[PDB]
Amino acid sequence: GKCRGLRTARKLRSHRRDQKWHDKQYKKAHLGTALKANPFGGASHAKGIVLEKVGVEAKQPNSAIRKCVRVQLIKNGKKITAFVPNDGCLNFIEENDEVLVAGFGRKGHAVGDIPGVRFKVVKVANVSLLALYKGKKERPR
Amino acid sequence: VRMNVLADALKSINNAEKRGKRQVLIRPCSKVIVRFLTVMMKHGYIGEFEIIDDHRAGKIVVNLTGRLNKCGVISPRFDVQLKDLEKWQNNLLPSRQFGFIVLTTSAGIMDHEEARRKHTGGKILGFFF
Amino acid sequence: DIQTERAYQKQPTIFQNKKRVKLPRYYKNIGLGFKTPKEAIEGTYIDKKCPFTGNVSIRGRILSGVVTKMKMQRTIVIRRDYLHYIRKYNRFEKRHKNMSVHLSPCFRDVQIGDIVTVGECRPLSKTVRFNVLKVTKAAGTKK
Amino acid sequence: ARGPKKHLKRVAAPKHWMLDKLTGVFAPRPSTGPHKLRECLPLIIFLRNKLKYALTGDEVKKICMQRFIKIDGKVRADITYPAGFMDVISIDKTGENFRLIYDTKGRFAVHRITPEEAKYKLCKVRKIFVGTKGIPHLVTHDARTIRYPDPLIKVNDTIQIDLETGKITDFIKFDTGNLCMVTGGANLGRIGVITNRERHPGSFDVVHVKDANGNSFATRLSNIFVIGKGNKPWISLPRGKGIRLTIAEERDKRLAAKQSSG
Amino acid sequence: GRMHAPGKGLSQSALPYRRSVPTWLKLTSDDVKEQIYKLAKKGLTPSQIGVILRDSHGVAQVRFVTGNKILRILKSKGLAPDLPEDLYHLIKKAVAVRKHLERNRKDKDAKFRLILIESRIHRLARYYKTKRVLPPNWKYESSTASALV
RNA sequence: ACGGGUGACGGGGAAUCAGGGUUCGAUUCCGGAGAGGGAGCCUGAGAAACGGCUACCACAUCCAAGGAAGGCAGCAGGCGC
RNA sequence: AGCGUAUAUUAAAGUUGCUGCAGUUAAAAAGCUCGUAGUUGGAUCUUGGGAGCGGCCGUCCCCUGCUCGGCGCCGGCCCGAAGCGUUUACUUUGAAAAAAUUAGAGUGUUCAAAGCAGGCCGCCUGGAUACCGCAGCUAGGAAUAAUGGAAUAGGACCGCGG
RNA sequence: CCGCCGGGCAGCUUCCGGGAAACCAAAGUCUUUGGGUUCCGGGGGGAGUAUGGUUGCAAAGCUGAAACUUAAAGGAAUUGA
RNA sequence: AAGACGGUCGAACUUGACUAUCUAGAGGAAGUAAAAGUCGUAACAAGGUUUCCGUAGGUGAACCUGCGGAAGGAUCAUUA
Repeated sequence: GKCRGLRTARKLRSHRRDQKWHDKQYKKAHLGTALKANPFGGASHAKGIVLEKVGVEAKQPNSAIRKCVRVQLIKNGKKITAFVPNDGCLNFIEENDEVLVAGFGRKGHAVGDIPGVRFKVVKVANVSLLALYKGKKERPR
Repeated sequence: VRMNVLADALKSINNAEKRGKRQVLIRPCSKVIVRFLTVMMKHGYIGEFEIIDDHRAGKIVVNLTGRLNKCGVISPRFDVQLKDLEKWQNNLLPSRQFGFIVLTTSAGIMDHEEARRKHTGGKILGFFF
Repeated sequence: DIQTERAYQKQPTIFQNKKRVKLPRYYKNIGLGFKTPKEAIEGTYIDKKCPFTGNVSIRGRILSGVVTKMKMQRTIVIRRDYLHYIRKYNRFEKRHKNMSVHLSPCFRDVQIGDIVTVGECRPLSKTVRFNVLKVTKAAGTKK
Repeated sequence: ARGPKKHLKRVAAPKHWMLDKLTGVFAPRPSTGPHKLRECLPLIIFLRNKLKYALTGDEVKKICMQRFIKIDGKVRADITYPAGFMDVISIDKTGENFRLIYDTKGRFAVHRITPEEAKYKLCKVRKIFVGTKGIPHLVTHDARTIRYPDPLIKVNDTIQIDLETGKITDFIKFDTGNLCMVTGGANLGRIGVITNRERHPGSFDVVHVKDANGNSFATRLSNIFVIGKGNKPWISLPRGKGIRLTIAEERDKRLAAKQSSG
Repeated sequence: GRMHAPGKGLSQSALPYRRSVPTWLKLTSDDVKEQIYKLAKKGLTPSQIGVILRDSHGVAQVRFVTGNKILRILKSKGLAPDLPEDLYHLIKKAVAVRKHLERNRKDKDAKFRLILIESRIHRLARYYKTKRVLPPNWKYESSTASALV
């Protein structure tokens, strides 16, 4: 506090009210644009149709290919690169399959060495990727 | 300009104590200062003091002992209710054992101990510990 | 002097055609220790909405502001000042609420800056619900 | 709301009924009558919950439709009839008479009275009035209109009425140094002697009351009932005699009687 | 510090403790009052009356010799000039700067210093308005400020 | 102030908490508003009521093709999302 | 008998700072003065007295006047009541404040979450209490901070012409 | 020439004290946190850009975002090359 | 009783006007991320013309030059 008068309440309050906009997280929440620009539109997961598979080349010192898949959301029609996590999980995901898509973890920020991939696949046509990987469920033929 | 007189009186005592002086000169004396310093003296943080009397605002020469750590003002003078003495003296004072909050009540100017004793609120002026 | 409007202005309670061979006046003390002032009893004005010489009963609140504007017909704007207390910062903020209040021609000379006491009555107009009951001339104002 | 409301939820029911939560959604909304909805005791509540004569609302219906229960010397075949303060509930076949006056705490006690005491009641006059021929009129706290009263009775007095004739016998003037039971607010059921009345033109006048043990408390004039002249109540009181001792004293008395039982 | 300057000058009077009039002074309350009347009627400000007394006649302070302040003597007698003798001097200076500035047009410094003096006139004029030394209608306006001498 | 925005029905309350606080409160209690969108009314103490009526706008059922009948944000349940 | 993940949000965050942050060089002081709202403004007006009791010490009570009754006393003294007494914030008290939730007293739902029940050989018992900002109401206190009174004397009081 | 007082531009010196330090009698009297008040900062970019407004003849000035990208950018001081 | 004149409340329709949002977009123009391309070498050592600032002109390109600043300089200093 700088001004300390016993009736400087609207001053201290109005000052703080204005200066909270300079906070990066506050503004990102309280302005519309972040939510308006977010492909999920402020949701936990989202279902989307697989339209092709894509090999994303990893970042620097790391040298590998990432088993990403290009997905179109049902509710928006926005197009999304979703990372299929575990070792050779891309073989259970064929095209025109609807997938359930989560965020990666960092709340709309690219995770690890995978350049510009926010999302990851968790289900493939009402079957968990963990289930199809560990051999608990088979794909519905 | 000089807007708080008790603020400068207590800061000048504090610097004199830290520096290790035996006595200090307070320039513009007032009832509130003399009533603050009598509360200090009554517990025995300062010795005697002599208010030098020109035809203006007086001056005070206070006999410092070396048993005062800090004497500070609280501006603005907030309206301390009786149920708020605890949460004031919790964060202002060093311990629950020593230190005092002098606050101006209807009765007069006195510490949190006597304000609790007489069952009275008032306004915080400062603290000494 | 009076009877400027097209309809005949009279205190409708007093009857002024008693055969014989001064006009009388109806008034009232409006309670709560307010002295029915001299102009109420010894004036010749007509007012529906005067608390003394009219049909309004004072009941509910008794508030007080300072006279701000006197530019409308038998009505004035008072300005009521108070300190609203914000809780987070243990400090106040200076607020105001100015209300249109009915001034009787009873109180002959009030100056903008005078202190007024107002009594709640029934709704008199769109925004008027209070009546001027006593005026206290602002600090000095002798000359 | 497009008209008057008929259902009263169990959580909205006045607290002095002491209705449990897990019984139902509703409580008996008292039918309109002499006393207010908030401040009555419905006949189903008094008969089933307090006395425990009935178990269900259907059992109370089966009692009250045999013309057994008589409220203020008249048969009341309405199970949610509002029985309020000072009201005299006489059951003839059992041979028992109750006067609904407050416990020392803010609730109705179940105070049994004698056959000879259950023949009258005290009514607080609410407004005096002149009719259509200079015939003076009273209105009491229990909605009774009494015409041709005693010409001294005024707006805050108490009258003793007879529950056959409905006529005024004797009255207690509202004075300083008269017993008053407090029938509203925090001090609900406190009996004490009127010490002072403090006039506020336009506001509610506050009245200072002195308990037997030197406990002084104020109440608004509306929530006071003059129940006796001097220290002599013209009715019988519950056990406690309206003192409302502190929680530390109630504990001491409880575990005193407990340890004495052993 | 000074109102319209960066200076922090400490130079003013220092009155002694003893308010008692000394023994050598033979001038009584009425003698100095006759002297003050004569000086004011000659045409002289309360300031210049005060210095004339202490320099020549040896009157330490008039508030101790008399019981009054020079202006309260003069305004009781009805010799007090209407608009005060500091408001007067600020207007007189402001007219003197503007008369210079009307000729020497590129004097950007005189323009700045005129703004400072006028800010001081307004600020003292409103003090006198609240304290009822001036009418509420009193105006400082450079159009007809020279009408005030 | 006026205007604009709200993923705004309000409150009792809820989550988190050293002391301050920040965020939530569609949701069983109180108050309000609405019965697909607006508007108009009959009857009655109380309704601008929709498990009342009369129009128009959107949708929509049954037609011997002239006509008849609609209103789930009641309890279940169906599609869509 | 549960644990992992995604997202909104709280603490961590003294990284929104009223309590409580920083502004030479890490992000940051308008180029410079003027200036109305806003915010904040020096000192100064009651100190000092009567008497009680425990071990020079400690606390208890005593500080403005002008019409109807009895503790009575002899038109009086006393006590009381209905009125009066620069405003305002502040502080303490009282009233008025729906339940439910929360805090919280009682009680072995077998314990516990809950529940408002129960207990003793017909009787005996509970169903408490606190908390509820701010605004409004009411009664004490008068330190602190605003505000008013006589200065063209149209001043207070006291009496006489009226 | 020798000293004293008050305002000003600076200097030297010290374990006043502070600071991440370089250093500063102020950048001190700060967890022992409150003398008064104005402006203003919130990881680096995108960008003082786009857009709207306003001022100017023009150049341009004042006010001023977002999507998106990123794990550092940076400050003082140390030891090497 | 049907029916009619007028008033009234007034949905809704007709033609224009503005404006809140969705959206195709020839084409233009930037910023960004991209394991080794090209042309240089503007900057960091006085970086080979000390560097940076405001403004104006110029140029494949980093940039260059004019006028006035700043040391965050490569001088805390240069003697009668």
